[PDB]
Amino acid sequence: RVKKLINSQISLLIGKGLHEFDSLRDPEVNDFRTKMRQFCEEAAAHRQQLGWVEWLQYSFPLQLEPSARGNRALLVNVKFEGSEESFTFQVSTKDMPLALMACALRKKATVFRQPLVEQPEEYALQVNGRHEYLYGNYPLCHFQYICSCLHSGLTPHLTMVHSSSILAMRDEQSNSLWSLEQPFSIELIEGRKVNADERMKLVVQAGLFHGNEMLCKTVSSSEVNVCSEPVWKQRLEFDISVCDLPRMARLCFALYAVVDCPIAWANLMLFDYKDQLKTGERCLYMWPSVLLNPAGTVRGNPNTESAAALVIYLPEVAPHPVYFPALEKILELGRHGERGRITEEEQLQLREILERELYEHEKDLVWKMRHEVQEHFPEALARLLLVTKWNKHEDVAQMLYLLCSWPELPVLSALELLDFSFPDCYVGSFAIKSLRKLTDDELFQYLLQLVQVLKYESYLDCELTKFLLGRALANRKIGHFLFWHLRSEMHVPSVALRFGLIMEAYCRGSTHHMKVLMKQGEALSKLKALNDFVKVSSQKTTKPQTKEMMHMCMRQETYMEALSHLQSPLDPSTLLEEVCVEQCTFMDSKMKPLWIMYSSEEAGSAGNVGIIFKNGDDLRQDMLTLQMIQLMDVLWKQEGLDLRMTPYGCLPTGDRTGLIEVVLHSDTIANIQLNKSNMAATAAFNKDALLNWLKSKNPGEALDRAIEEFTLSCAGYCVATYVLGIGDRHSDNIMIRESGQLFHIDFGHFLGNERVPFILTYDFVHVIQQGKTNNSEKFERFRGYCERAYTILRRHGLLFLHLFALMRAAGLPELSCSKDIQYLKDSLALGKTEEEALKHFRVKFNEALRESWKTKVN
Ligand SMILES: COc1ncc(-c2cc(NC(=O)CN3CCOCC3)c3cocc3c2)cc1NS(C)(=O)=O
Repeated sequence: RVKKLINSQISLLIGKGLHEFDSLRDPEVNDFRTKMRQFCEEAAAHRQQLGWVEWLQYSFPLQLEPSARGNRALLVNVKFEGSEESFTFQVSTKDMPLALMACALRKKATVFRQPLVEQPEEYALQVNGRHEYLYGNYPLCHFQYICSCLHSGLTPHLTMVHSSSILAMRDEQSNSLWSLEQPFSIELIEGRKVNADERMKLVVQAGLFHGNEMLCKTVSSSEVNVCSEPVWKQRLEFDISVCDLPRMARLCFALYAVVDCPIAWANLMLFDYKDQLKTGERCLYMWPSVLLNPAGTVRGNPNTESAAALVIYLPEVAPHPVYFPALEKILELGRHGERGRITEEEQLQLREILERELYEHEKDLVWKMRHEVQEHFPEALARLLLVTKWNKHEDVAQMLYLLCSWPELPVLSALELLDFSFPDCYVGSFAIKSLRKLTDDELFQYLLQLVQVLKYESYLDCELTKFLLGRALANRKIGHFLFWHLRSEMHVPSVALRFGLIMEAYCRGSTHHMKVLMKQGEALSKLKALNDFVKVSSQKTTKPQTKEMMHMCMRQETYMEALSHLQSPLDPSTLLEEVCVEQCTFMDSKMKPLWIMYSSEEAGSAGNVGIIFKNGDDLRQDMLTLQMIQLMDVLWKQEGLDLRMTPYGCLPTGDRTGLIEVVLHSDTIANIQLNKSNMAATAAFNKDALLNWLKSKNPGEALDRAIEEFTLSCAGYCVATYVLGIGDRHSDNIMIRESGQLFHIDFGHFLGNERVPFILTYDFVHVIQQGKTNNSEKFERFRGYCERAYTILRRHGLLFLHLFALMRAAGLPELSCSKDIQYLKDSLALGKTEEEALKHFRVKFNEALRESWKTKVN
C-alpha cells in the first residue's frame, strides 16, 4: 500500500510512468531495475545506522575554502536551537569550531545559572536558516561561510545544534569465440517508413567501429530506388574475422539517398550485455541524420510510428550460443610474449615520444616496448591503448594483461580514459577504479562531465552508473545535482530510458530526498505556468499591469504553497523559505524570464535570496561556462590568488527550462552608464559614471578596496573570457556588484563561435587607474594579475582539455568537433613553453591595450 504510493511519486518526480519500463519487456532493463534497486536499498540501510557526525557529513557536506581542502579579530553571533536569546563572541579566525562551542556553553551556564553537564563534542554549528554546518577540526577561516563574512565585513550567525536534534532528523528520514575464423557478415534485408526525393536512389553504408576508430574498411550497399519500403536482402561482408571482433564492438548504419543526402542512422552492439554474440533478426528503428556516426546511441529510436526501420539478420555462426571469453582465458593468452628488448638509443627515442598523435614506426615502438611503458611510464597508458590494434584478438589479450596488472593512475589521467577514444570496458572499469579516490568536493566539480559520459555507455548496468549512484547516496548534494542533471534531459528520447532508470534507482535509496525534490519540482511546475501567463500578458498589456496580475496569481493558495518553503535546485544548502510576491518582477528579454524573491526570519539578511526562472533558451552552455569560471577560481585560490570572481548559479531543470542565481546588489555596466539625472552617480563625463557609482556604493575609505575588488575581478574576467573564447560582449552582459566586484552574465557564444581576441575596455581601465588618465603603477598591477591568472590556468590545461573533451557528449552546437577543442589548445597555448606562451599572451594583451586606445584617442 506504501509501495504504490512510492511508485506513483517516483514516476511523477521523473516525469515517466514506471509501467512504461515493464511495457518494453526488455531483460536488460528488468535486470538493471532489480540489481540497482538492491544496491540502493543497501546504501539507504547503511546510511540509517550512521553516527550523528557521519549523518552531518551526508545531509550537510563541508563547504571549505579551496586553499584549505587538501590571527585575526572576528565577532561571531552564536545561539542555541530552542532559544530566542543569542550571544556575540570575539573569537579568532585560527580557532577550531569546538573552542566556540566551549565558549557558547560557558556563556549559557552563567546566564541560565546552572553547572552545565554538556560538552562541546555533543554539538554542531548550524549556519542560521541554512542547511550549512560548521564541524570537524578546521580553523574557522577554512569554512566558506566564515570567510565570505570577513570579506563582506558581516557577522557570522551560527545556531548550536545538539547531537539529539541531528539524530531526530536522521530518524525522520528513515525509509569458444576465438575459434570462429569466418569474416563477419550481415544481411541487409529491407527498410521501412523511408522518405526521400523520387529523383534519387538509396544506399546503406555500414561500418564496424570500436569507439571512434574503424575496425576495418566500411562496406556500402547496392543502389536501390527511392521507395518508402526498399528491399536489398544482400550480404554485407566485412574484412574482420568473428574471433577478431572485440567485446565493445559496434555495427553502425547510414541510410542515404544519392543522385549526397543523409536520411538516418542506427548503431548496435554485436554482443549482448550478458556477453552473448547476437543472432537472429534485428529491426533497427533509426534516428534522423544531421557518413557513419559511431558516438551515437546503440539502443533504438522509441517513437516507432515515424522512425525509418532497417531490418537486418545476424547469422548463426556456431551450433550453440557464443559468449565472449572470460578474463581467465583473456589473461592466459596475453601473459606469453617477447619482452621489449631494445637499444638505449631507441629507449631514448621512446622516452621522447612518450613525454611529448604519432607516426606508424613510433606506434610500433610504443607497442614493442609496452612492458617498459607499464614499468617506467604508467601515466602513458592511454597513448599505449591507442597504438593497440583492437581488430586482432591476441593484441587485445596482450593489452588487457598489462592493464590488469597496471598501477592506479592519478585522477587527471583517469578522466582521459572515460572519453570515447577508450571504449574498452576493462579500461573504463580501471578508470573508475583509479577515480574512486576522488574527494567528494572534486567529484562534484566533475559530475557535470561524468554524467555526460553516461551517454557513451553501451550497456545500462556499468561501473560509472554504480559509482555515481553509490557516491550520490553518500552525499546529499551530489545526489541533489545528479538527479537534476538526469531530470533536465528526460525530454531527450535517446536518454529518457537510461536516466529514468538511474533516478528511479536513486529514489529507492533516498525516499525522503525523493519527497524534497518533488517539492522543488512542484514549485518549478507553477513557475512554468506563471512564466506562460507573463509571456502572453507582456504582449497584450503594459509591464505594470502584467507585474500586477502575475502577483495576484502568485497570491493564490496553490502558488503560495508550491513556491514556498523549499531547497534551491541552484544549491540545496540554500533554503528558499517565504516568497516576497511584491518584490517579484520579470526581465524584458525575448523569453521574459522571472525574478523571484525569497526571505527568511531565521537566516535574516543572509536569507533574502533571489532566483531567475527561464523557459525558452537552452541553459547547458552557460552552466558549462560558469563551472569552468568556478574551476578557474578554484585553481587560482589553490595557488593563493583570489581574483574575487562571481560564478553565480545556473541549472537546467527541464526542456529549455532552468534557474539562474540572483546576485543581489549588482547592476549591469549599461544601467549605470545611462548616467541618469538626480542620482548619486551623475557624472560630468561618461568615463566617470562607474567610478562615481562606486563612490556612492563605497563612501570614504571603503572606495580603495572597491577599486581593488574591481581590478582583480576584471583581471580574472578578462583572463576567463580570453581562455574560454567568450564573444558577444556588449554593455548589458557585464554586471557590477556594490562591493566593487565585476562579473559577466549570459554566456551565449564561447570557444570563439570567429576567433575572439584579448578584450580590454577603457571605461574599466579608467576605473582601475582610480579616475586618473596616466596611472602606470595601478594599471600595471592589473597586467600582473592577468599574467599570474593566465599562467596558473595553462599549468592545468590538460584538466580543461579533458573536461571539454568529455563534455562533447552533451551535443552543444558550439562544442562538437576537433576545432572547438583547438580553441583552448590555442588560448591556453599548450604547444609553447611557459616562456613562449607568456611572450604570446603579452603580445595578445598589448594588441588589446592598443585596441582599447580607440577611446583614449577620442
Ligand atoms: C542565460 O541568460 C541569462 N544569464 C544571466 C542572467 C542574469 C541576470 C541578472 N540580473 C538582471 O538581469 C537584473 N536586471 C533586471 C532588469 O533590469 C536590468 C537589471 C543577474 C544578477 O545576478 C546574476 C544574474 C544573472 C539573465 C539571463 N537571462 S536574460 C539576459 O535573458 O534575462
